Amino acid sequence: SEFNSIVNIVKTHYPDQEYELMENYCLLLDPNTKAARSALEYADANSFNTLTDKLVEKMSIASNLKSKEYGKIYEIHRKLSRGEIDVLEASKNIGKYRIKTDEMNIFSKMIPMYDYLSKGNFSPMKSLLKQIDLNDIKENNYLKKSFETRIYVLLSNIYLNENELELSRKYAEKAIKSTDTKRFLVFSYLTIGTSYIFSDYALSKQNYLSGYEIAKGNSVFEEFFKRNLSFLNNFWNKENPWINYDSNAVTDVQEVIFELINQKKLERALTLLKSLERKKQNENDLGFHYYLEGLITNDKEAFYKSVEYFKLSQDKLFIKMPLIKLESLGENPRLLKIISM
Amino acid sequence: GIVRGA
Repeated sequence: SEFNSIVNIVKTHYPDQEYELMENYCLLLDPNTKAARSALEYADANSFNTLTDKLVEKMSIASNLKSKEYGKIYEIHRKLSRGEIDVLEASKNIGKYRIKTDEMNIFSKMIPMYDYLSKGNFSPMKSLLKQIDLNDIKENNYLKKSFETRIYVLLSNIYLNENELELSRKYAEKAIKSTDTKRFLVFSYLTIGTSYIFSDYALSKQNYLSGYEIAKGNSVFEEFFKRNLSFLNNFWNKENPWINYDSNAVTDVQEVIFELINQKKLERALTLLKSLERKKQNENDLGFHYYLEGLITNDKEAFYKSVEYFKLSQDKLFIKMPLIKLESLGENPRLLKIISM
Repeated sequence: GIVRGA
């Protein structure tokens, strides 16, 4: 099709000027056209926000009915991603709108799962995913492919959080085969590394470094690796050149703390941890916060709170961390396994 | 802590 052909040539013959050429081309397409519809998903799937936003504004005041719906549904997704709205506000706007497109009906169920994943709320994510059939789509084949990759990466993160890690890798490797879009490969590799964080140190670093190379240049994608490598190395007590000492973000400060413990500077770690407790953070965050306090004080109550927050978050992978500490402090292994399952 | 994305 026009868009697919355009993109495939830009990629194969001008790979290094893809954004510059596609940005210009996509912004000169007529809002009402099938190509302008394919263009909006390209911009959002590649996380080209400034472009996606210009495309949404132009296609929201459009005459084609499919082009106007796309802009309206994505407008909510862009507001949820930018942090202007709540997952429930978004869920309300989706029920209010009457979606006539089978395509903007599958995207509607995915729009919330992205906020759910970002804020440690994994509980509501798996059910929505089962309301999606990509055979209900037949007019755009560019989207069905992009939505197909989008679902595999979401399904990998869902299986990762359920401790079904063989299924997580299978769905991330499927996505890596299904696409050439950078964000999907970057998030596929990141999910594979997090799936090996306890199983195999080497394979976690190999898949995290494979993603870091693809992300290189996108500072926002790079940061996901610098954070996870930083974590991987602090858990296996290894040299960690991936720590950001300049960031105030909770998840970053948590990595500075995990290093001070590995270096046995507990007084500075507990001071920095205590200042974090007052700060706004999700339930998943607090599972890690109390795991760190337990490593400094060896208080079983801290490991218990870690277990509690991981339980709320519904994180069946990272709950293993406090569970293992409790095993080594001679807590009953059978009870620890029931809390894991 | 760890980070996730899709």
